[PDB]
Amino acid sequence: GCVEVDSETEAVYGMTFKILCISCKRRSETNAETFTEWTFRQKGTEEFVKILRYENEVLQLEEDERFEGRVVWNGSRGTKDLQDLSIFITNVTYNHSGDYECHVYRLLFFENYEHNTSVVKKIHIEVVDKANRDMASIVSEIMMYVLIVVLTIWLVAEMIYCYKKIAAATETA
Amino acid sequence: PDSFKPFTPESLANIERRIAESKLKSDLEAGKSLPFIYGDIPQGLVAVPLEDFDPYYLTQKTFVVLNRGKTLFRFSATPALYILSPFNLIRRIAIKILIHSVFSMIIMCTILTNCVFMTFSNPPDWSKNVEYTFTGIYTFESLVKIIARGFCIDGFTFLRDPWNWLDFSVIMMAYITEFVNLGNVSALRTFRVLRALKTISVIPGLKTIVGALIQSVKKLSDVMILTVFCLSVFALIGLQLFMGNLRNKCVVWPINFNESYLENGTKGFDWEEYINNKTNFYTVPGMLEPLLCGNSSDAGQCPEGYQCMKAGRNPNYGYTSFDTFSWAFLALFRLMTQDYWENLYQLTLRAAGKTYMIFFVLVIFVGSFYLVNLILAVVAMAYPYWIKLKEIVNLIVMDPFVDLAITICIVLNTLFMAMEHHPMTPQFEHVLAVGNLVFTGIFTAEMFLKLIAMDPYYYFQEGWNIFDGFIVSLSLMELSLADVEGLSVLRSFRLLRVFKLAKSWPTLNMLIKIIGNSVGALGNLTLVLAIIVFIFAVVGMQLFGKSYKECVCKINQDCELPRWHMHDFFHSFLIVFRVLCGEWIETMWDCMEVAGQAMCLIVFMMVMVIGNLVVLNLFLALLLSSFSANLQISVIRIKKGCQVNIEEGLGKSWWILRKTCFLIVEHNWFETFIIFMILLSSGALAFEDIYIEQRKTIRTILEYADKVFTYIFILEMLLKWTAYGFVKFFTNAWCWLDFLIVAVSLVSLIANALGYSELGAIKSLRTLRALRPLRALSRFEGMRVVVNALVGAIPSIMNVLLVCLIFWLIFSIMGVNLFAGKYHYCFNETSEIRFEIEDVNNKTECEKLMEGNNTEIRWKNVKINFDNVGAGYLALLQVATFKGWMDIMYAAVDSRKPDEQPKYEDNIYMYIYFVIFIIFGSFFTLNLFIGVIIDNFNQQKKKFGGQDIFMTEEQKKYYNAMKKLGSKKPQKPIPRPLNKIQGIVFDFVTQQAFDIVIMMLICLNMVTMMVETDTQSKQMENILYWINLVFVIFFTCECVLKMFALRHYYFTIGWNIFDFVVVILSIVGMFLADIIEKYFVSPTLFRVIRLARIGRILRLIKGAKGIRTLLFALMMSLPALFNIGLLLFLVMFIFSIFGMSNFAYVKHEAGIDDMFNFETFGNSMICLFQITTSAGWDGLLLPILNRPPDCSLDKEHPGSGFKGDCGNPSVGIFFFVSYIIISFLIVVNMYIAIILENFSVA
Amino acid sequence: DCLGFLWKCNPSNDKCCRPNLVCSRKDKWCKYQI
Amino acid sequence: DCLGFLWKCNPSNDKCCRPNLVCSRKDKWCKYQI
Amino acid sequence: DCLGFLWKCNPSNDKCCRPNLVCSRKDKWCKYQI
Ligand SMILES: *[C@@H]1O[C@H](CO)[C@@H](O[C@@H]2O[C@H](CO)[C@@H](O[C@@H]3O[C@H](CO[C@H]4O[C@H](CO[C@H]5O[C@H](CO)[C@@H](O)[C@H](O)[C@@H]5O[C@H]5O[C@H](CO)[C@@H](O)[C@H](O)[C@@H]5O)[C@@H](O)[C@H](O[C@H]5O[C@H](CO)[C@@H](O)[C@H](O)[C@@H]5O)[C@@H]4O)[C@@H](O)[C@H](O[C@H]4O[C@H](CO)[C@@H](O)[C@H](O)[C@@H]4O[C@H]4O[C@H](CO)[C@@H](O)[C@H](O)[C@@H]4O)[C@@H]3O)[C@H](O)[C@H]2NC(C)=O)[C@H](O)[C@H]1NC(C)=O
Ligand SMILES: CCCCCCCC/C=C/CCCCCCCC(=O)OC[C@H](COP(=O)(O)OCC[N+](C)(C)C)OC(=O)CCCCCCC/C=C/CCCCCCCC
Ligand SMILES: CCCC/C=C/CCCCCCCC(=O)OC[C@H](COP(=O)(O)OCCN)OC(=O)CCCCCCCCCCCCCCC
Ligand SMILES: CC(C)CCC[C@@H](C)[C@H]1CC[C@H]2[C@@H]3CC=C4C[C@@H](OC(=O)CCC(=O)O)CC[C@]4(C)[C@H]3CC[C@]12C
Ligand SMILES: *[C@@H]1O[C@H](CO)[C@@H](O[C@@H]2O[C@H](CO)[C@@H](O)[C@H](O)[C@H]2NC(C)=O)[C@H](O)[C@H]1NC(C)=O
Ligand SMILES: *[C@@H]1O[C@H](CO)[C@@H](O)[C@H](O)[C@H]1NC(C)=O
Ligand SMILES: *[C@@H]1O[C@H](CO)[C@@H](O)[C@H](O)[C@H]1NC(C)=O
Ligand SMILES: *[C@@H]1O[C@H](CO)[C@@H](O)[C@H](O)[C@H]1NC(C)=O
Ligand SMILES: *[C@@H]1O[C@H](CO)[C@@H](O)[C@H](O)[C@H]1NC(C)=O
Ligand SMILES: *[C@@H]1O[C@H](CO)[C@@H](O)[C@H](O)[C@H]1NC(C)=O
Ligand SMILES: *[C@@H]1O[C@H](CO)[C@@H](O)[C@H](O)[C@H]1NC(C)=O
Ligand SMILES: *[C@@H]1O[C@H](CO)[C@@H](O)[C@H](O)[C@H]1NC(C)=O
Repeated sequence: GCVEVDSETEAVYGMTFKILCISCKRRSETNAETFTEWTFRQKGTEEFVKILRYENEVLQLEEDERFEGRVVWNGSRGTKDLQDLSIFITNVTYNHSGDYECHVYRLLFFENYEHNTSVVKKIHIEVVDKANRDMASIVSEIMMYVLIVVLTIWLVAEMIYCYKKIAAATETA
Repeated sequence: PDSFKPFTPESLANIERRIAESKLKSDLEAGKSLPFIYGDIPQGLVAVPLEDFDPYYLTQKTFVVLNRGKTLFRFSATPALYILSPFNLIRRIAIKILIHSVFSMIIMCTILTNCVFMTFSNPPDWSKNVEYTFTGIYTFESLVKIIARGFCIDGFTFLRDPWNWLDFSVIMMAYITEFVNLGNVSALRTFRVLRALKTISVIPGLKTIVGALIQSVKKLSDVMILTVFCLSVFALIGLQLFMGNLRNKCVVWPINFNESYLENGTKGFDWEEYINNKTNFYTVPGMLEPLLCGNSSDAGQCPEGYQCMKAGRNPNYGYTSFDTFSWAFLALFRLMTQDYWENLYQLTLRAAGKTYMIFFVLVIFVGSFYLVNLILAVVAMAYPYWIKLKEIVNLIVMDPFVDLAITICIVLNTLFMAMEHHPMTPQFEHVLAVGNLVFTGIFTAEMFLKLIAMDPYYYFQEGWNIFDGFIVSLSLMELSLADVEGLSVLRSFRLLRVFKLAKSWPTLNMLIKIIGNSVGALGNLTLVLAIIVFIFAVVGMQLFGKSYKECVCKINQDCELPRWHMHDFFHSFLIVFRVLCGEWIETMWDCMEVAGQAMCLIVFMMVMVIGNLVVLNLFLALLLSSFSANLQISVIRIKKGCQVNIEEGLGKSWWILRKTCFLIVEHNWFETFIIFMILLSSGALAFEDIYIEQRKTIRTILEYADKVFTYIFILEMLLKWTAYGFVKFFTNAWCWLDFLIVAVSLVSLIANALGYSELGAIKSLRTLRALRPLRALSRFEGMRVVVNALVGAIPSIMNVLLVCLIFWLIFSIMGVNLFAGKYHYCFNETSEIRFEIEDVNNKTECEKLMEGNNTEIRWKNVKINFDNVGAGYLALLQVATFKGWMDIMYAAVDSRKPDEQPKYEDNIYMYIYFVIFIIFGSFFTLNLFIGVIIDNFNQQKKKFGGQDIFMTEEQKKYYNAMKKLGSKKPQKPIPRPLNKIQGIVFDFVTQQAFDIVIMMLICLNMVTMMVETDTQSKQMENILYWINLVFVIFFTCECVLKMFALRHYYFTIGWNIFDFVVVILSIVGMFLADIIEKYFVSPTLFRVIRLARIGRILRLIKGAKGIRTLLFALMMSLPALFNIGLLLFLVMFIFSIFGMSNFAYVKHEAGIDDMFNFETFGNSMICLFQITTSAGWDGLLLPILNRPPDCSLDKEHPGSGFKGDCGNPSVGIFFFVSYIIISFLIVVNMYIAIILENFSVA
Repeated sequence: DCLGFLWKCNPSNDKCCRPNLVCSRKDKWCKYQI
Repeated sequence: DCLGFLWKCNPSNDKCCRPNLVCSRKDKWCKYQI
Repeated sequence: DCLGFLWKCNPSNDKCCRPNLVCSRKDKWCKYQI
């Protein structure tokens, strides 16, 4: 089916990055016609500005030196019923740090009835010179070692204590 | 003895004097053979009036007649019609005819010819001539009785036998109506079917069976009272919880006031017409009913632009609902009998939320407790050259090798026929033809040689010989005649040779005994079932035959008959046979629409009740009858022609080291710790659903914790190795299983660390983590005992399992010969209509429509079919379980020659193949299985010597204590307060009258709840609030009053605390309900809080001595059912994880939809519980069987790395078949457990 | 001569076919004694 | 041949041997004359 | 006239005497009819 997932936040300078924009419709068996527009606010700037528009399986890129030649489609393809609207940056630079908005305009076609929807997804991307490791992996890596050792010393401690008792009893008689 | 004398007038005169003497101051009955003591009738004293043979009422004005069969008759000596005296020749001639057997045979043959004529929907014109012949015979039969005995005079006369009432009514009704020649045909047509009931009185030995079955009813009144009471309690629970939930619908929202035209026009708006216009609701494309929804977070979702509201009418023409007690009561009778309960299960969950699955788990469990009582209620009542050549051939025939070789050829021949399949290459077909030719010659030569060996044609003809000789003749004629080859059924008779093995396979022979009894000892009981089904088929056809065709547009969209109807006898019979299999709700909806509810409900329930009662009696009778009681020599002639000392330094240390390992491992602290981690690692498997990408953090944590868990279990294995030693460790299966799971985990760990995480073999080895919960089987002693008991019965189950496989193999081969390659059909995908024979007749025309870009035309095949023996076995399993058998049956009756387009019901008489299989492969086969399971579990219990086998030692002492607590009768203290006022109040509150007032007022409270309806007006709701308020006030006064007399002795009685604890729930329930209705609104809590009032109704158990003794018997089985329930949950949990790993992405189709699927642990458990009752397991397997173009191999799933939505048919079949078998074995042990407690209680 | 599975029988000298069947003191018809 | 006495009929539509047996709306049967 | 009532035959070649004999749809020799 379709599962909405949020994009990663930190993009490494010099290499690629994928900005996820997934918006699943409530009932999957319905059919609709969707197109998307992306708007971008760079760090140190206040107003959002459009950067590209995708519709009818053809991507249109706005005139922007910071984005020209290094943005390609990465979402749903081969259909007009788009549910994945991601874009792929082939070369991340510090111009790309800022707030993004992924606007989705979806028109649903029912029997003698059509509903024009609209959804806006927000993404905040920060650019770094080197990849970092998430805390969940940092904290868990040490924890499995603490549990492993703390359980290993516990086992031997009981063995020695019971070894003391059993050996003493056997030698008693 | 030996005293005979014609009844002369002086005999009557003596009688009337004898009565004067008696008044002034016996196994020999009519209709029974005369006892041997009296000897044979004199040479000329037969068929005349005689004197009575007994002193029993010897002085009555009575005389006796005899028959040439030595049967006895009794008559009243008073004249018939005040004219025909016994001494007149008028009586004598009719007496000689009435008693004659030939006279009865004519009547029996008359009714059988009459009942066959009732099967005609529109009889020809000449039927009237035959119709008047019957009435001529029937009217004559009555006359002989009237002229031979009195009409209605007291004593013994025509009308004093109740069966002659029907006979007289049948005859007179024909005269008054037909000769008047006016009436409502469909109304009085049914009274004629009463003629069929004449078979009961005419055929010998059927009157006793029916009389016993009628008196069989009065035993069940105790359980009928129980069943109705409990069904009403759960109907009130279900009514309260689900008022109006089944008419939630997705209606277009918001309202477009500009585009709205009410029916009156004027471009206005009217709300009542808005939520009743069907066009405003959402219907999933391809479905027949609008979609349900719910405002809860776990209920169904509406599309964008729709709102979830109560609109329209309830599903299934309005007959499926909880809006009213009557409709709620029906919905729970359906749930009790498990007829199509998965649809009610799914509809309720889609509107009330998935969290309400607990209600259906509870109702299904208790509903199984009713059935055990019902089964036990009925069980309690059944419980030259000629000589030279002849000797030469006879010397080789009858030799053990000749018999042994021919027996092997029978097995080899059967395996040869299983090789037939479709599509089959010309070379493969040629081998089958040549091989089959040889086999017929071998058996033909065998019978010819044995025909010569035994004197020609005379000594050979005996039981088995005539059969195989008939087969040989049939095969020879089939080889010669094309007309014989015309019909496919003839090849099946070769399969019957497989039973020739019964003489050497006792278990197979045990199946012949069961089948033989059904037409042997129990023939009359079986014949009653045949007559009962025939009458219902005719009765329903007469009442509803017209309606199904006049109102056809009401129940089918195309204005043509459905596939199940009562418009003719054969289709009427099939419906009656269908309800006997347990499917009555679906066919009753159609009948209610056309023929109304009152008359349709009545008849359908009588068939369900009377029909199942007779089937159950036959099934139990067969079981109790089952409980009644040179290969080697031929082989013999073929055979003829290190060990370090412990008493030393290291020996003490090393031996002590092993001793301490044992101490730690066995220590209860260590074992409990390990059990805690088996549940922790097993519970970590449930987080691997389709939403794992949204849980990046939890995925990381559980990934690392897997290292900790697998490290700990490695240490546990090493400690057990030293503590026990390799010899002891590798000797018991429980330690072997724990070793295997650890080894698999290590392989996936070191391999993962090395790399190759994307390897196909490793990925398919990762899915084996679902078996980790099996490590808990030996840690819980409840699970171990149940598993040990199940394994002990495996050797017995296998021997009967083989008979099931061989017996089912014959039906699988026979079905292949009839339906192999005949399930294909040409389908227009874009418009979804199977082409008619005019358009495409065969595969060739379908292909010619596929030329060019016509990608919408497909030559499809039914997924479950008889294309080969392997596929036949799956189809038979779906028929035997009555799940998915409708699609299999529909394709069979439509089938034509191979590679031909199906035509609607072109082969309608193919239904008989499935009728025969159900009777033989399911009804009798299940009889054989239960026959050994009951016997085996008695020997298993006996040889162990214990009273229980599903219970642990700790539970046994608790079980023993509970038995005594239910046997020590309570005392009767009378602690009078010795007070002026409290003395009198104590006296009357303790009188039986005071209890009767309480008991009756609770019943009025119960009825006050049934009056509630979803659509009730406010005024009715306003009234029903005050009435319920009074009952609360009255019942609290009862407690306050008794708590004023028995101030401190209330605790001494177990029911008063229940009365008190049920009371304080009533005041809080009503007072808090008002509070939550104004502040802190929470309707879902309001309904649940209101359920506390039903506690009062449970107080009826206090006085219901009839039902208390069974509710107590339930408590005895709970400790045993808990152990079995645990094992079922473990199996459900293991199969639940397998589903999520395999079927989480298959296409949403058939039985897989957006709420009931394997995408999540909750969804998998919901589906797995549904299958546990084997309910709709065909609709869940079908999507898994898809192959492209039915599915896409590279479909995208946004938010996931998975690709494709195709299933794996091989895994799908293994997954569902394995669970169906396993759940059947466990559930069968559940019934045996509860039945054992009830048997030991009764 | 014999009485059937559900035939009414006389407990005193019941003719229910042995060893399978026996008269019912309470129901007055043959039952399986098993 | 003809429809018999009290045979099914309408007041002007009987197939009976009328008027000897002839129709009436009170019974729609060719009641025999007497 | 006709051949013997059993003779080898093949589909799409009705060499057996007509119309009495017919080639079988299972095996390679002709068939009788009544
Ligand atoms: C799940 O949760 C969901 C959300 O919680 C929940 O959804 C809710 O469901 C309920 C029903 O179950 C909905 O309630 C109904 O709403 C209907 C529509 O209401 C709106 O329209 C009304 C009529 O509009 C006229 O008046 C307006 C004001 O003057 C004008 O603007 C309109 O234009 C129009 O006037 C003129 O203009 C038209 C041209 O434009 C012209 O054609 C037209 O003819 C006319 O001349 C409004 O009155 C109404 O406003 C009221 O309600 C909203 C909140 O809903 C308030 O904010 C307002 O302040 C105001 O109070 C809406 O704008 C209603 O029609 C409907 O009412 C009728 O039925 C109820 C009983 O259900 C009666 O009590 C009521 O009196 C009405 O009775 C009608 O029939 C009776 C006969 O039975 C008749 O005697 C009477 O005269 C009348 O004809 C009802 O309230 C609700 O809206 C849904 N949403 C929400 C958010 O609540 C869902 O049910 C849940 N599902 C489950 C399964 O739990
Ligand atoms: C004296 C006392 C002694 C007691 C001894 C112990 C007795 C009781 C226990 C016995 C152990 C039995 C276990 C046998 C299990 C074998 C299952 C098996 O080998 O399956 C393997 C297949 C492989 O799948 P794949 O790689 O093609 O998938 C590919 C999917 N991709 C592509 C996503 C990777 O799995 C699949 O197909 C998945 C679907 C099929 C699932 C089959 C059933 C599995 C579960 C069994 C539970 C048994 C519970 C028993 C409880 C007690 C009863 C008495
Ligand atoms: C390791 C595995 C174990 C391997 C062994 C398994 C054993 C069998 C395999 C399959 C049997 C079990 C499957 C099953 O559940 O279906 C049987 C069903 C149980 O209850 P159901 O609710 O399913 O059936 C509806 C109850 N009303 O029994 C039935 O009634 C079958 C339906 C027959 C009754 C309908 C009318 C027939 C009556 C007349 C038939 C004889 C008349 C005499 C003619 C001469
Ligand atoms: C009691 C039950 C378990 C019986 C099971 C019998 C199996 C040994 C048989 C029955 C059905 C058979 C299957 C039926 C059809 C096919 C398709 C067949 O496909 C082809 O041969 C490819 C196309 C071609 O013919 O060239 C491959 C074998 C297979 C899976 C067969 C494998 C062997 C199966 C599973
Ligand atoms: C559905 O709504 C979208 C906007 O929510 C419509 O797109 C706008 O259409 C207007 C013209 O009516 C233009 O002036 C805007 O520039 C459009 N905006 C965007 C972002 O495309 C769209 O036309 C609507 N579709 C229908 C069928 O009503
Ligand atoms: C990005 O562009 C720079 C030049 O500006 C180039 O050196 C580098 O290789 C590019 N990397 C990627 C991943 O596109
Ligand atoms: C990014 O911003 C700098 C600011 O000076 C500008 O020179 C440059 O052209 C922008 N784009 C890229 C790709 O660096
Ligand atoms: C995203 O773009 C990259 C650019 O090379 C491509 O390799 C990748 O397949 C794209 N992903 C999707 C989902 O289209
Ligand atoms: C129906 O329409 C007619 C025509 O305008 C009007 O006179 C009448 O009042 C309308 N009735 C209702 C109930 O609106
Ligand atoms: C239902 O609504 C549709 C759409 O406005 C209309 O065409 C139709 O006539 C309505 N039917 C009724 C019965 O009101
Ligand atoms: C299949 O159905 C479509 C839709 O009705 C129709 O246009 C098409 O002609 C049909 N195909 C054939 C072969 O008739
Ligand atoms: C198919 O049917 C057509 C008539 O519908 C017929 O002419 C043709 O011979 C048939 N072909 C086969 C192979 O059955």
